Formats: sequence, C-alpha cells, structure tokens
Amino acid sequence: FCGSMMATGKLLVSYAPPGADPPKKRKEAMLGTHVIWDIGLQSSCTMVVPWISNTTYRQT
Amino acid sequence: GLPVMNTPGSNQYLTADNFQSPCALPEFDVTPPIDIPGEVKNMMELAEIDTMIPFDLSATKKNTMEMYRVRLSDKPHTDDPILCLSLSPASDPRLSHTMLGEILNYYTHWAGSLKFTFLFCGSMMATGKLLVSYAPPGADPPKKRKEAMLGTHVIWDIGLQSSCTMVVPWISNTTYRQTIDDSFTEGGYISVFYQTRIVVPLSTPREMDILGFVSACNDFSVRLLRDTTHIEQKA
Amino acid sequence: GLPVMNTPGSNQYLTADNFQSPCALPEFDVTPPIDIPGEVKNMMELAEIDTMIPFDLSATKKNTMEMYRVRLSDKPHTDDPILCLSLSPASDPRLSHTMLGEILNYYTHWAGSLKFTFLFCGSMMATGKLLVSYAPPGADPPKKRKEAMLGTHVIWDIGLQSSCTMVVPWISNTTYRQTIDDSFTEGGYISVFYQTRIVVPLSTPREMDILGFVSACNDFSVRLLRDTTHIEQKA
Amino acid sequence: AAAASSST
Amino acid sequence: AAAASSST
Amino acid sequence: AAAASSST
Amino acid sequence: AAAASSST
Amino acid sequence: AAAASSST
Amino acid sequence: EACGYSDRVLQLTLGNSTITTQEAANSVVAYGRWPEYLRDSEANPVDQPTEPDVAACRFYTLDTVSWTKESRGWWWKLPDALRDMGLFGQNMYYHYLGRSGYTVHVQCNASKFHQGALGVFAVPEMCLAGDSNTTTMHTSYQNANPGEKGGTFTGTFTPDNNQTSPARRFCPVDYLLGNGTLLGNAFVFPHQIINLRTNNCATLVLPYVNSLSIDSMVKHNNWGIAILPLAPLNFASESSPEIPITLTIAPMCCEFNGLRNITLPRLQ
Amino acid sequence: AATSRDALPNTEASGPTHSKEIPALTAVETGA
Amino acid sequence: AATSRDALPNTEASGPTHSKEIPALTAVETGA
Amino acid sequence: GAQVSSQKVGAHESTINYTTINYYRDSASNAASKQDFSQDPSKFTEPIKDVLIKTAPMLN
Amino acid sequence: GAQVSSQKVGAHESTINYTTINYYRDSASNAASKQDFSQDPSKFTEPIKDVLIKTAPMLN
Ligand SMILES: *C(=O)CCCCCCCCCCCCC
Ligand SMILES: *C(=O)CCCCCCCCCCCCC
Repeated sequence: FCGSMMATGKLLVSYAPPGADPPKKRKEAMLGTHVIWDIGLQSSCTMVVPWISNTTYRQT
Repeated sequence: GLPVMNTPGSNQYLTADNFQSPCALPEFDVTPPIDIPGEVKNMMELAEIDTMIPFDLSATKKNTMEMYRVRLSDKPHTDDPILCLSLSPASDPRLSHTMLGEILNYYTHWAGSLKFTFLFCGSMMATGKLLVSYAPPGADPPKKRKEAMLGTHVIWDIGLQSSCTMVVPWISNTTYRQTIDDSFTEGGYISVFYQTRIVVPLSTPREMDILGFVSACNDFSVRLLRDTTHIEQKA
Repeated sequence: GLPVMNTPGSNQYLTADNFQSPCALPEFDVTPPIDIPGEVKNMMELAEIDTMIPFDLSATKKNTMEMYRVRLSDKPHTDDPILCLSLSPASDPRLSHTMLGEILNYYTHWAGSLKFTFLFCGSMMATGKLLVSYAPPGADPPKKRKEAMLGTHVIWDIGLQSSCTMVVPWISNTTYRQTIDDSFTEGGYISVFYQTRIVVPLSTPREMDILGFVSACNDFSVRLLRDTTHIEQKA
Repeated sequence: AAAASSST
Repeated sequence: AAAASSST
Repeated sequence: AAAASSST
Repeated sequence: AAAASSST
Repeated sequence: AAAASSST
Repeated sequence: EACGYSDRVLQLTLGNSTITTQEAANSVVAYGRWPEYLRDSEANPVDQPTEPDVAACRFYTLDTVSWTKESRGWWWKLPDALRDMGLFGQNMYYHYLGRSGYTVHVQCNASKFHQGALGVFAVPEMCLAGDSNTTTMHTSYQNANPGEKGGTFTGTFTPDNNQTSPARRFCPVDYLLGNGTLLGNAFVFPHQIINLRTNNCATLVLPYVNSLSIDSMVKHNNWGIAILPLAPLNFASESSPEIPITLTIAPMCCEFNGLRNITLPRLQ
Repeated sequence: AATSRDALPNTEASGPTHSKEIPALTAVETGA
Repeated sequence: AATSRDALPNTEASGPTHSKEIPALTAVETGA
Repeated sequence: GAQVSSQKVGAHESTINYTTINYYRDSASNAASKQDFSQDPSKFTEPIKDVLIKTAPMLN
Repeated sequence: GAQVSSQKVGAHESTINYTTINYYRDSASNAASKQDFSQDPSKFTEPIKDVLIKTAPMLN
C-alpha cells in the first residue's frame, strides 16, 4: 500500500481454484482461498496461492 | 411429651405417597407364592415384544381384521408409497393401540429406538424387492422413492427369510419426546416403497399381503406416569 | 404412640422455610445435566461486571440512547462540574437501574467498594486531562474543582489507554448501608471535572462523548433479601 | 448402645 | 448399633 | 453412646 | 453408627 | 456416635 | 513482546481463509468456553454425525452495511445469517439436527479524525419483541429470520395496527435491546466495543450454547449478534459522515445429525 | 443383579459393513 | 550438501490458528 | 434396626442417603422400598427352543 | 444415616452443630442444604483470550 499514513482500509485478496464461474463479486470470491488484508504499519500483505492441481505439472 | 412442630403437608393425602400404615389383619397366615411361569418385572419388557400394526385404518377397513393387511401386487414399478406413517408411537392412530402404543399412553414421555418388522405373506413363487424408509423430521415428508431414499432405509429382498427388520434409531433434539402430537417433539416419517416390483409366475396369485410389527429396542424408556385416554367410564 | 407435645409455630407456613416434603412423581427418570457454558453461583458475580451508567436523565434525554452519553467539548478551562452524582447505588436514578443497582434492589443492605470506569469516545487527535472525584459525606457537596480536589480522586490523562478507573473505597460509619435514600447511611459525592481542557487540532470534532461504567469490587456484599420496586403487577 | 439394643 | 443399622 | 445411655 | 453418622 | 454426642 | 508481538495485531486462520488485523482490542471467548464437538457422555442422537470440517468451518463474509449519524443499530441471528453460506448452509438443511460454535469478526475502520463507538453483543437466546399491541408472540418465521441481511433497531416503538392483515414482525427499540431490558446492562453478555480511536474490529469466539446437546438449526437460533452505536459517528465537520461495517463469521466444530432430503423452507 | 434404576446400555460406534451376517433378515413365524 | 536433484520440501499438515504471529503481514520496503 | 440406603440423586444443589425404620410387626404395613430388580425379556421376546443368533438366518 | 453439620454462629448467647435426616427416597424431597460453593467471576468479568495483568497497559 502506497497511500499516506493517514489512510486506512481493509481489502480482500482471493484465489479461486478453477472450474466454476470466475468471481465477479466479493460474495463469490469470498468462498474460496483468501486473505483479509488490514492496512496499517506493516505496509504490505502476502497471499499464498497453494498448489492445487489435478495434474502433477501444468503447461506454460 | 417430645416437643414437636407440625410442618406443611401435615394431614394431607398424596395418592403417590409411600408411608407405613397399621395392618387390619394381624398375624394372618399368608399363602406362600408358587413359581408361576411368565413373571414380569418391568412394563418395558412388554414394549419389546412385537405386535401387529393396524396400518389400514381406512373407513371400510378399520375395526376389522382387514386393517392389519397391507395389500401388494405384481403391478409395474412405481415410485409411489405403499404406506406412509408418522413416528408418533403414542398418538398416531396406527401405532397408538399397539402394545407399545398402549403402554406409552400411561406415560408422558418416551425415548429410544424402535424397530419395524415386515412379514411377507405371498406365495413362495412370488419375488420382490421393497424399500423401507425413515426420514428424521424437518423436511417435506417423503412422497416418492427418490426423497425417501435419502434418509435412513433398508432395501428388503423377499426370499426364504420371510421377514425384514428396519431399525428407527433414536434421533431427537430433546432427551425425551411427548406421548402426544406435538411439533417440538415430532419424530419423522416412516414409508414403504417398491424397489423393483413384485413378480409372480403364471398360476400364482398376483396380489398378496404383508404384515407389520413394532417393538422397542433395549435402549427404550418411558417416564412421568399418567392416566390413559384409551379407557373411560362416562357415568 | 410416642408421647409428643406440639410447640408454637405448628401447622404454620413460613415462605422462607426449609423442610422436606413428599415427592409427587416417585422414581421419575431425571434427565441429567450437560455442561452449559456461563454458570453463575452467586448474584454478586453479576454485580462485579461493568454496566453503563445513564448519567443524563434530563427530560429530553431520559429513556433514550442519549442518556448514556456525557458530552464534552474543547471549550476553555472551567472549574465547574461535568457531572454530579450521589453515592446511593440502589436509590439514585442514575445508578438504580444499572445491573449493580438492580441486584441491590432485591436486598435491604449493601457494603463494599465500588469502581467507576470512564471511556473516552472522542477522536485519536483529541487530548485532555480530567479529574474524577469522590467526597465522603458530611460536608458541602462539591461544586467546584477546588472542593472536589480535596477528597478521593484520580487525574485521568486521555491517551492510548482509552479508559480510566476510579475506585470508591468503602468508607462508612455503619457496617452496612441501606438500599434506600437515607441520611444516616449516606455515601457521599461523585463528581467529574476538567483538569486542563479538551484540545483538538483543526479538521477535528470539537465535541465528543464519554461513557461511564460501574461495578463492584471483590469486597462487596449484600444482605436481607427483599422484593424490588422495579417491577409490579397493578391488576 | 450395643447392649441397649436387644435383638430377636 | 453397628449391626442394628443395616446399610444398602 | 456407651456412656450417653445410662441403664438401671 | 460410626459410619451411619456422616459429619461436615 | 461417640463424637456425635458431645456432653457437658 | 521485545521480539515484536502485540495484542492489537492478530492473524486468524480457518480453512482456506485468513483474517489479519493491525488494530484489535484483544479477542473474547464467550463465558471462557472454546467451541467443541459433542462428547459421548453428553451425546443424544445415536447416528454417526456428519462433520464438514474445512468445507464449512471457514470465514463467510456477509453483506457490508453502512453506519451513519442516523443509524440506530443492527442485529443478526445464528445460524440463520449463515443459512445460505456455501457448504455450511447445505449441511444445515439436509439434516434434522445440528450444532455449531462461531468466530465472529466485526470490521469497521475509519481515521484518526473520526469518532464513535459501536457496542458488539453476543446474546444467547436473543428473543426480540414484536410490533403488536393486540396479540403477542406473533412475529412470523419469515420476519424473524432475515437471513444474512439481518434486521435493525429503531429508536421508537411504533405498533402495527393493520389488524386485518398484520405486519407480523419485530419492533426492537434500541434502548431496550429490543427485548424489554435496558441496553446499559447488555454488557453482562459477551461483548466488545469498537471505539474508533482505539480499534477497528471486534472478535468474539462463541461456543455452542443451548439447554440441549444438539437441536434443530432451522427452527431455532442459538445466538443473536447485536450491534448498537454507543457513541454516534462523527467526523471532522461533515453533517453526513458514513463508514462501512463488515461482518465475517466462521462456523466452528460444527456437526450434524439426522440425514434426509433437503429442507426447503418458505422464507418469503 | 440389574436394578430397575440402572442406566440402559450404551450405544456403540459402528462402521460400514459388507458381509454374510444378516441381522436385518428374520422369520417371525418362529414366534420370536 | 543439498543437490540439484534432491526432492523439494514436504508440505506439512497445519490446522486452524488464532494468534499474534502474523506471517501474512510484512513490509517490502526492507528489500526482502 | 434402622435401614440406610442411597438416593439416586436427580438435580444437584458424595452419595446422599435416607433412613427407614419399620414400626409395625406385619410386613404388609411396610412401605414399598422401590429397590426393584430388572429381568431380561427373553421368555417373552424369544421363547424358542433353539437359541437364536441375530446375525445368522432365523431359518436354516 | 444422620448427617451432622456446623452452623456459622451469628450472635452468641466450641462449634455448634445441627442434625439432618432424610426421610424420603427421592432426592427431590430433600430440603436445601445451603452448603454452597462460590466461584470466581472471570468468565464474565474477563472473558478475554489473553490473560490480563491489572498493573500493565490493557492495550499494548
Ligand atoms: C434399630 O432400630 C435401633 C435404633 C433405633 C433408633 C430410634 C428409633 C426411633 C423410634 C422408633 C420407635 C419404634 C416405634 C414402633
Ligand atoms: C442413620 O440414620 C442411623 C441413625 C437413625 C437415627 C434415628 C432416626 C429417627 C427416625 C427416622 C425414621 C425415618 C423416617 C422415614
């Protein structure tokens, strides 16, 4: 987050494994893998996208 | 005399009390017991015995021998119910006068698992598969095999072992249910269906009867003794 | 029979008595307890919990959410009171309906130390120092910081720790006080003042609220159980 | 007590 | 007393 | 009890 | 008696 | 009983 | 902590969901009891329970509501507010019986120049009062269970009078906690306060509470979540400030008994 | 030795089955 | 001692969390 | 001659006891003890000459 | 089966006792003993996940 120190906010970062309608609304996005990021002193937030695959390797 | 102070309850007569009292025939020579067969120690022993369910209380069949017979036939497969029953062992008209139902009407509360056994009374040449279901309360009461299938059930295959038992497991929110029709303590739905169909050869009867029995499991109990509504003395 | 002599009190019914009596449902199968969360053993446990004081029972504010809010402002220093309160935990209108006040109206007598906690609900940019006072009874009730200062007090500095607690120590002639307005067992005066003043920067609200809570200390007790006046059944 | 009470 | 008084 | 019962 | 009469 | 019956 | 750690900064993870907060005021565990599964000694239904675990015991975010100078308060019931939430709602409607605990995370951030205080209360058996003065205990199931969107408090009791065709709904006056008791005493219930100068979230861990080990989740709500403005929203000098409040809730140690066909409730 | 007020039997945990034991099938003609 | 063809680290099982350890929050300004 | 027995305690406020003394010579005067025994239903539920094993075919 | 306990003596004229005997089989018939236990209010007054030290900052 590169806003000012006086700016606050909560954001949600999502990952949805394939196979359904790609999320277009927080409601859908919420149902999969996610992190609710709270903006504050720790400037940054990390979301891990876990290896979730049918195949052992994916194509590039 | 010893100083005493009468407390409340004094001189009253509680019909459920348990005190001593003077004997009117002192030193009476009591006739001893002999060892009569068939002694009972608890009313629940009687509830554990199978008794026949009057499934068909339809207007022309009720209060007659016909009420005990569920007629089946070799007709083509259908997903419609052979019979539907509410699990209200004391209040449902079909269970209320069975020995289990009768004992339950002397008590306010019941709890435990029940078991329904069905007997096929068709000919040896008749075959068939039926499905016996129990649906815990709270959804649409089953009207089609498809719904009924989703709950507790047994697929009965007709053969040498004449009969089949389905256990209705104790599944309740409350620790005890009431012996009356009551939504808060509703028990669910029993229903029977054709899995495949009854099949007979030629020269064989195409219709036949099944009979049903209910009894209590060893985990069944009752409490709060009460008067029954199954007898009265109008005047 | 054993010679006995009935003493006075015989056949009476004291509602506070403690005797045995015959059971109307013998051998009833009692449903066991489960471990429900939140068990209480003594009513004083509830008195030790903080509940919000309706400080402003002014005519337009009473019986509304506003009664709980003590409004402050960034106005210049004054030695005049923000609020004044009598230490009559059961009878003063501001304390009488708090959970402490409510429990106290089921008892005739109280004793122990109390504690008032105040919460500042202004913005983080607002600063200020306030003085919270307790004056034991017997003199002119404080109307100016100068008087209030001379008794038991706490100077509260507003900052990260949002709230401040002042303890009102048990200071009494009698061993217990009455749960009613009464001069012989009067408890004194609680009052709040501005030590310096509330200061805000620009672009900041100049008025804000504080909230107050009361709870009992571990040395607090009550006695002589009685009916409350906080409920009735006219007809 | 022994004595407590006589018994029969 | 010992005997108690029977106990169950 | 022995003493507690005095007896006569 | 000893046993039970319990005492507290 | 011994104890519990206190005596004075 | 000399190596960094603090009361105000938490990370909660349940299932595939993680919440972070840098401005908490600790966490509350209701009555000091952490959610748990039903013990054999306390068990009642004899059938093998369904335990959805990560599929249902994760964080569901409900619809964000908006706090303003005129807001009087909001309420929700559990499990009702989660009845349509993914695999939790499905397991709920397929079974006769169910039990669950919850982690409730209320989210409301603002700025160093705003002010205001929200009281967040978890009430066991939160029976609310109806809108009628001619009949009692008459709010309809549909009106009593708003689902995820919840309901709201009013500052004024205004009695439904259409006697011919009654509203049949709650009329919860804020200073009476919608139930005839004074709001100032709701602090005897498990709670937290979101005071904008101090914190931006409230976190409550709620055990399963009831007079039964397990019950009908469709018929009965175990907990009520009540959020009321203890001190009104205020900012700089704007007469109409607004800030969002978001509710995220996670079922915890939830288990279900009595499987059958799905319950299709008439909710309108 | 079992008394009228002793607790009833505990339910025991049981899992899936695929065997020749047939508890469910019986013959009431026997009188049992 | 780790060679280019050694297998990579195993994923370890991990459960629910409610604590003050904050893996997810960081500050990339540090250069890490 | 006092008889001490224990109560099966329902809702609680060690084992609790109660005391009984018979005042009359005739046992018919005695109250009911309620200290009763249970039996198993076999003689009614399974009166068959050959013992039944529930997992095996009732008829073989 | 008698039960002997001591009275917490208020205004005085060794420990003084009183005696109780249960006459009924059902524990519901029993009087109330009033021999009750106290608990500490923690679960209501301090339901917080992290133990609080009163001399230290509630928030740190
Ligand atoms: C066994 O009973 C020895 C202890 C006796 C205890 C006192 C009995 C109380 C009075 C009983 C008198 C009997 C009346 C027929
Ligand atoms: C334990 O109780 C042994 C001592 C008995 C003392 C005498 C009891 C007084 C009469 C009690 C009769 C009980 C009435 C149901």
